[PDB]
Amino acid sequence: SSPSEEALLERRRRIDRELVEKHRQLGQLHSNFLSVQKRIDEASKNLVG
Amino acid sequence: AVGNFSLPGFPLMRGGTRQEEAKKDRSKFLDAAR
Amino acid sequence: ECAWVLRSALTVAAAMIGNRNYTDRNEVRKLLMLTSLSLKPFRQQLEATTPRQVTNLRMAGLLRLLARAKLLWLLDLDQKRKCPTFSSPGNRSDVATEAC
Repeated sequence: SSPSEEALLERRRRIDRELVEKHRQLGQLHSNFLSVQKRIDEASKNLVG
Repeated sequence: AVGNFSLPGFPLMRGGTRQEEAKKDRSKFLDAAR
Repeated sequence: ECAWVLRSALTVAAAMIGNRNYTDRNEVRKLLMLTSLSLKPFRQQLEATTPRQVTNLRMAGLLRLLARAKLLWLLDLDQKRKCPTFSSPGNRSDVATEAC
């Protein structure tokens, strides 16, 4: 219960909350990569059609 | 059009011997969302 | 060795033209798995948005000179059949099929 472990647990809350924010940032950005790519695929089918 | 219409970009997959052995299609539908 | 030189010309000529890898086709299939109402991407793999490139003008001409080198290999030994170790009958069909 020293503030060496209190600042350790403060780093536990800070870094884990930032990594769950970054993991959702990977999720949304990689989703948008598919969002434009399926519009490229639909643009391909529409334009050769 | 009067009534129900679908929108592009919404999750609408499908629903309901050899034709109901295709229960696995729902399985990779839920797998694709995870 | 002339067939090997024209081979190395053919391999680099395709490398200059280049292809796209398409490593994400399974996952665009997973996006169309739930958005589109079609049952098509269920049992079928999602194809390429743009296909592979074309055999070009001189890149096809390099195939023609590879054909001329392999056929001249076939017929120089045919007119020099005095030595029996010149293009055994198994290779007689083999170089003649794949040259032409």
